Amino acid sequence: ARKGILGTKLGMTQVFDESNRVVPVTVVKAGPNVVTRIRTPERDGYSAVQLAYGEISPRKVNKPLTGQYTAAGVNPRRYLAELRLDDSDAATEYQVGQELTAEIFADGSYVDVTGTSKGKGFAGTMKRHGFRGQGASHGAQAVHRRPGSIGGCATPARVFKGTRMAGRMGNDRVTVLNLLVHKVDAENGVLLIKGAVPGRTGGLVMVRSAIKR
Amino acid sequence: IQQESRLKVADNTGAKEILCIRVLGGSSRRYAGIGDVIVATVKDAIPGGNVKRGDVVKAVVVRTVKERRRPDGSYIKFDENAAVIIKPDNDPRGTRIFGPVGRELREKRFMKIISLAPEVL
Amino acid sequence: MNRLDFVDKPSLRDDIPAFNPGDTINVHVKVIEGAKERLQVFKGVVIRRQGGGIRETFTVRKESYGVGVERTFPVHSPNIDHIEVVTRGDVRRAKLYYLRELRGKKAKIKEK
Amino acid sequence: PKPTKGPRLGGSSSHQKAILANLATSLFEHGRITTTEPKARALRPYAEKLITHAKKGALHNRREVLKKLRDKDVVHTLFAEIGPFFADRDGGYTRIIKIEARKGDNAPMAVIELVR
Amino acid sequence: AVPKRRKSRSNTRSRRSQWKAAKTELVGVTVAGHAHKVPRRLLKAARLGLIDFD
RNA sequence: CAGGUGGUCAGGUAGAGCAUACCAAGGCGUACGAGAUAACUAUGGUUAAGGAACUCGGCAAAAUGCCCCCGUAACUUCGGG
RNA sequence: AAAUUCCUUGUCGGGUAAGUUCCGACCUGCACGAAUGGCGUAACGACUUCUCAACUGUCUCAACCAUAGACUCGGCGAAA
RNA sequence: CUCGAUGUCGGCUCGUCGCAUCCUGGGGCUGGAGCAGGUCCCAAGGGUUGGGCUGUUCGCCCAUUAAAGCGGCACGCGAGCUGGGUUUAGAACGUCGUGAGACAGUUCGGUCUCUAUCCGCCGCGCGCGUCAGAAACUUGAGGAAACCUGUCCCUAGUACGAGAGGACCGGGACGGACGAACCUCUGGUGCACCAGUUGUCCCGCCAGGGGCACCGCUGGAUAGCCACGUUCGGUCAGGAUAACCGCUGAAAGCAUCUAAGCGGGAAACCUUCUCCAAGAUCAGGUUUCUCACCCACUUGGUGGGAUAAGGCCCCCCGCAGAACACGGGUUCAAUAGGUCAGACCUGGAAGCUCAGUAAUGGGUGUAGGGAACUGGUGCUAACCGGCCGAAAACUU
Ligand SMILES: [Mg+2]
Ligand SMILES: [Mg+2]
Ligand SMILES: [Mg+2]
Ligand SMILES: [Mg+2]
Ligand SMILES: [Mg+2]
Ligand SMILES: [Mg+2]
Ligand SMILES: [Mg+2]
Ligand SMILES: [Mg+2]
Ligand SMILES: [Mg+2]
Ligand SMILES: [Mg+2]
Ligand SMILES: [Mg+2]
Ligand SMILES: [Mg+2]
Ligand SMILES: [Mg+2]
Ligand SMILES: [Mg+2]
Ligand SMILES: [Mg+2]
Ligand SMILES: [Mg+2]
Ligand SMILES: [Mg+2]
Ligand SMILES: [Mg+2]
Ligand SMILES: [Mg+2]
Ligand SMILES: [Mg+2]
Ligand SMILES: [Mg+2]
Ligand SMILES: [Mg+2]
Ligand SMILES: [Mg+2]
Ligand SMILES: [Mg+2]
Ligand SMILES: [Mg+2]
Ligand SMILES: [Mg+2]
Ligand SMILES: [Mg+2]
Ligand SMILES: [Mg+2]
Ligand SMILES: [Mg+2]
Ligand SMILES: [Mg+2]
Ligand SMILES: [Mg+2]
Ligand SMILES: [Mg+2]
Ligand SMILES: [Mg+2]
Ligand SMILES: [Mg+2]
Ligand SMILES: [Mg+2]
Ligand SMILES: [Mg+2]
Ligand SMILES: [Mg+2]
Ligand SMILES: [Mg+2]
Ligand SMILES: [Mg+2]
Ligand SMILES: [Mg+2]
Ligand SMILES: [Mg+2]
Ligand SMILES: [Mg+2]
Ligand SMILES: [Mg+2]
Ligand SMILES: [Mg+2]
Ligand SMILES: [Mg+2]
Ligand SMILES: [Mg+2]
Ligand SMILES: [Mg+2]
Ligand SMILES: [Mg+2]
Ligand SMILES: [Mg+2]
Ligand SMILES: [Mg+2]
Ligand SMILES: [Mg+2]
Ligand SMILES: [Mg+2]
Ligand SMILES: [Mg+2]
Ligand SMILES: [Mg+2]
Ligand SMILES: [Mg+2]
Ligand SMILES: [Mg+2]
Ligand SMILES: [Mg+2]
Ligand SMILES: [Mg+2]
Ligand SMILES: [Mg+2]
Ligand SMILES: [Mg+2]
Ligand SMILES: [Mg+2]
Ligand SMILES: [Mg+2]
Ligand SMILES: [Mg+2]
Repeated sequence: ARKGILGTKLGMTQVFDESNRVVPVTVVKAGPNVVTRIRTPERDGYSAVQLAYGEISPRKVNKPLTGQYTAAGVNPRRYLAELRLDDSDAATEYQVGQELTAEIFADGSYVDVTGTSKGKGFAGTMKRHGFRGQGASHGAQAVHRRPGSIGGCATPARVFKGTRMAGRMGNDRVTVLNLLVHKVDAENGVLLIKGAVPGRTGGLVMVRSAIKR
Repeated sequence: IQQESRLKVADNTGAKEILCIRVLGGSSRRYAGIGDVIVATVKDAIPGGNVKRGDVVKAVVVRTVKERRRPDGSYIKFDENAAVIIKPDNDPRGTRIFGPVGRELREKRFMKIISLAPEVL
Repeated sequence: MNRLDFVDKPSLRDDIPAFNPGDTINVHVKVIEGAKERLQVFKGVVIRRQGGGIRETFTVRKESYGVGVERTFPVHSPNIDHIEVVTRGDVRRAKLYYLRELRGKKAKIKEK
Repeated sequence: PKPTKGPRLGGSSSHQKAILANLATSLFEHGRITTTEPKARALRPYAEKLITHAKKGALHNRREVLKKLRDKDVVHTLFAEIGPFFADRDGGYTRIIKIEARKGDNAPMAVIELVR
Repeated sequence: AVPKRRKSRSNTRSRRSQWKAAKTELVGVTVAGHAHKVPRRLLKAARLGLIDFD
């Protein structure tokens, strides 16, 4: 039931629908994928399928990975990821070496898009966690963006684990739910997905048929 | 438009300037746009008129300086913020409107104001 | 050229006349009032073009009843039925934002 | 060219303008300059664009170069020799070579020079 | 804030031992018939004679 | 050692001016440097719509600001304001 | 009802959408009062206090930029 | 306990916990017709507004709301901020004292220090381990985050009710607050962009430009970053239950939800959704690659040396970034720069010429200038290279 594809975020644009309403879309080049591997419950303990996406010079792949691809009889690709299926294999619907193109999805369906969000570096509490800070005037001394108190007093004489402080922000795995597929352009292998998609332009993206729908 | 914003009254009830007390529409609602109901107080009134300085009224915003996006991707924007004082049944207390108003009142069901307005953009 | 030109090209429009900021323009906008679908006209002065092909917008300004109004449309919007050029302006800028605080004679654009 | 990301050279950017112009003048006058590696890396595209103007070599190009440079001798030599010398080369007019750092602050050094 | 207590020898030495110079790697160069070693980033300068081997 | 120290001289263009800006004569670049788009602190800058809702308090900032010409209230000790 | 009034945010009026502060009064002056001066007063105040116009990052509610630190490398090298 | 010092009210910032529950959720009784309510039981998942006055906590008032909960944590929180009050030295009023002075009486004024050693917390690395050395993809023990709610319409003016009024249960639409991602739009910013302009100095002068004056000022402004912007989310369904409601049914020929046994039952709990995670020392799994030598010796699960697969350092960079790390590239190369062409920003360059006494205007000409985005181009630099890195057995 669960359908998946791997692609690249190509940036956003806008289109007008039939109601003459503007629709902001993200162009995802859901390029062709190869299966390259099937996980069976009998052999691995769960049911899933690998997917190979992206072109790469064969000289850029080391001998072990090249051997893994040769075992599947497929030319090496840049990326490799597993699509997890329900705990029932059904022992069907996928063959090693089979091609997956963009029209596994249809117009008007909903998808889940997971990617790697943009990095923000070391971030303060005001950006990272939406703290308020103290005022800009009325005597405040060098605390305009500082966090304030971080605990109680002699009880407990510690800071609780999971207290929100400054640190590295971004580069996370992020899934956006219930995105409407506005158009499936099978000619260019392009999905026009209404909304925003995590990550930078040119980053690896996994598109899955939505489960909440 | 938020609390403490001052508005120009766009009808002939006798008030010239109201001050926004509350933006109706839920707990801690922040801003009001075109078609939003407002609890206001009269700050300037025409001498010898219906309303008086210090009266608490209800009004609907019909013009706003900040541009509004429309579902087709267009935007509308006026030069001033304006409001129309209304009765509890969403009908104006005055007898005529001055200046243009936005289409959002049509969807917010202010048909009487829509019909009395000189122009609806 | 851009990366998404192939996505954008089957959505651009034609029949759109060439106009610059400072020109007086008639815009015929489709309007839905119940189930009627008439056609309204906005006559004004183009004060801004913000390029980008399909995502390009333009802004027209007019004074309606002692109040100034500005509409920003997407060029290539299908709700625009057509656009008519009434006058060509003669301006030295691209954004004409100084008209936002001029009324009467002082808010007048030359005619060349 | 592409603006500097991060703090500018020599403090402010009004100083960076002058630093780049002086480095360009010295480079065109001598053919070869020794300086810190960041300064040479920042100088490379800046000097290549002036060489391109000299290759075009019209009065407008000369005025545009005189906008940045103030040494008329160097402007003359750039428009008479360096331009015509590079007339048959499509970019890459300069070359950067890394050198041993200097005592005092251990600043990394490099030399920048025209290709011939 | 001031140190509440003096650090033990072990604790001082653990932190002190991590202050150390990184060693650069050297490659062979034959200039003017003689063989030397320079850091790899200075190969061009060595071959062009811009390196002073003292 | 960013503090203190009496007197004399004192150019140009703009300016009412010994203010201020840019310069002359004449001095000087003053004694750790080189890099690098972290948070945060400091010192400056800009900010849609609103406009004191901030706060003990309009604190701080913003604002006004010049020459010429009109015109100018209560009150007054007749000068003022 | 005060630089004096505890009770007390007295009470009445004004100002505000809403005023323990403010202004005008009442007199029930805990505990005013005539050179330790009483009551007024134009002008004046980096005084205290209340209100308005204008203006604004004070705020709704923050965002971005540059420089000096912070950070990295080389040198010197403290302190409680 | 603390006097060789444990900073005192209120506000701010950041919280965390309890439940004696304010709302939302579930129930019994009712002096519950319906709508509304009263009271008690269960329930802590989330939510719980903005202002006027006062130093205030408290309180009153104004406008809303589903609601505007009560408490603990040194009356949480000053090596996090403030300093209005209280509680130093000045001064005044009232009262008390002969006086010096006093006053839980009032009133104006009145320095808020510290470079983080340890634990703690937020991030990021280096080392070793995981019985050969490596590369890719993974399972999930166990955790973290999240959890809010309104109005309108249909059912239906139906049930109920003399009338007034007016539903339960189900089904839709549109919102508010909050959060995450993103830059297409709108808006902000913009210190190597474009234009205009004041003062002065300079480029010999004219013309054309440049330095400095907050980026001198003013008008715009692609990229990046952003919210005031755009999209999405808090769901459906199971499981075990709370109060409560039962079925069958004795002890105790009746009855009884209970003693045997079986059901229904909530935002609480557990799966389900999102994220972390094998240092999970029980150190997991599926695969693929190397799969090989030499010397010395006390012949050792011994020390060295040299390799393979594979890395690392160096080099060219990044929308990755404090260092580090991460990702890409290294001539079999479009990685950065240059260069050519676009997109976009600005707005009509210089020179020449024509018109005008001149300031200026028209033509040449959608001109010229230009950063970030896209594509071509082998011109410059990615080099003529170093450092690490593979196995006693044995038992069944
Ligand atoms: Mg703030
Ligand atoms: Mg202070
Ligand atoms: Mg300080
Ligand atoms: Mg400060
Ligand atoms: Mg403890
Ligand atoms: Mg344009
Ligand atoms: Mg920048
Ligand atoms: Mg520095
Ligand atoms: Mg300057
Ligand atoms: Mg001195
Ligand atoms: Mg002078
Ligand atoms: Mg001076
Ligand atoms: Mg000077
Ligand atoms: Mg740094
Ligand atoms: Mg503003
Ligand atoms: Mg503004
Ligand atoms: Mg005010
Ligand atoms: Mg206030
Ligand atoms: Mg407040
Ligand atoms: Mg001030
Ligand atoms: Mg100022
Ligand atoms: Mg009295
Ligand atoms: Mg008294
Ligand atoms: Mg009183
Ligand atoms: Mg007030
Ligand atoms: Mg006040
Ligand atoms: Mg009084
Ligand atoms: Mg007395
Ligand atoms: Mg006496
Ligand atoms: Mg008196
Ligand atoms: Mg005085
Ligand atoms: Mg004074
Ligand atoms: Mg050092
Ligand atoms: Mg004590
Ligand atoms: Mg002690
Ligand atoms: Mg309870
Ligand atoms: Mg009940
Ligand atoms: Mg009843
Ligand atoms: Mg709760
Ligand atoms: Mg739960
Ligand atoms: Mg609490
Ligand atoms: Mg306390
Ligand atoms: Mg303190
Ligand atoms: Mg305190
Ligand atoms: Mg403390
Ligand atoms: Mg402490
Ligand atoms: Mg005080
Ligand atoms: Mg005293
Ligand atoms: Mg006495
Ligand atoms: Mg005081
Ligand atoms: Mg688990
Ligand atoms: Mg975010
Ligand atoms: Mg963009
Ligand atoms: Mg914009
Ligand atoms: Mg420039
Ligand atoms: Mg000048
Ligand atoms: Mg001149
Ligand atoms: Mg100068
Ligand atoms: Mg932008
Ligand atoms: Mg029974
Ligand atoms: Mg553990
Ligand atoms: Mg690498
Ligand atoms: Mg020209």
